[PDB]
Amino acid sequence: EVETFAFQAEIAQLMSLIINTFYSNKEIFLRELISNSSDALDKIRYESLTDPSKLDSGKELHINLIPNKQDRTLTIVDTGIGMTKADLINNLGTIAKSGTKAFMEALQAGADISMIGQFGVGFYSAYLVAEKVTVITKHNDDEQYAWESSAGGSFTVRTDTGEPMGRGTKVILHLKEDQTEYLEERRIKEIVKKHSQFIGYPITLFVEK
Ligand SMILES: O=C(c1ccc(O)cc1)N1CCOCC1
Ligand SMILES: [Mg+2]
Repeated sequence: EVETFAFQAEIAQLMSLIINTFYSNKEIFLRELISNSSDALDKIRYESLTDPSKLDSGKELHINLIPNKQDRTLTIVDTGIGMTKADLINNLGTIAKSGTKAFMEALQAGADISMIGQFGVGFYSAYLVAEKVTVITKHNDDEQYAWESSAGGSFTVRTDTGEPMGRGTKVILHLKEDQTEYLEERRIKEIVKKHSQFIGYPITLFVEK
């Protein structure tokens, strides 16, 4: 049971702009994804302060970065609050329509693609490096879903029967052939140190055999 959905026109436009604009500073995608993860983790931590049972789906609050050169994927896993199916369909928890309007106006006026996170649509910077993005997520109030999109104006949602996550969000970046630098340990470490120094959760970079 796979459901296919059209992006809102303004979100298809943002994705196209991201894909088609010449812009060399692509490494900011990782900062934006880690930032989203940090915000998701903040959310569950806040809930947990008045209801400890909120962490029954897992107490550890962290971010893992998992490169796989065989599959040409980079995976960003967090144990944050996760997303319900509704929030996944509603632009992965963002106010993407108004965010994209503001970002576009900022760009027309001299901002650049690196400032995307100030407009609350940083998720979509994944498409600077990924030909396809898969998002697996689990929220305490819903089941585990997989969202997926190779852009082109549509995404799919299905119940995920894969490995259960407990709680949180996993973003799997199926990288463009020319973007495999972001599987290399030294490159990922450099990006993290440069851009994510003040993220208040452990970020563990996995190594490959
Ligand atoms: O799970 C996520 C999430 C995590 C990481 C991403 O890259 C995108 C969404 N979110 C739900 C809580 O509100 C923030 C978004
Ligand atoms: Mg913020």
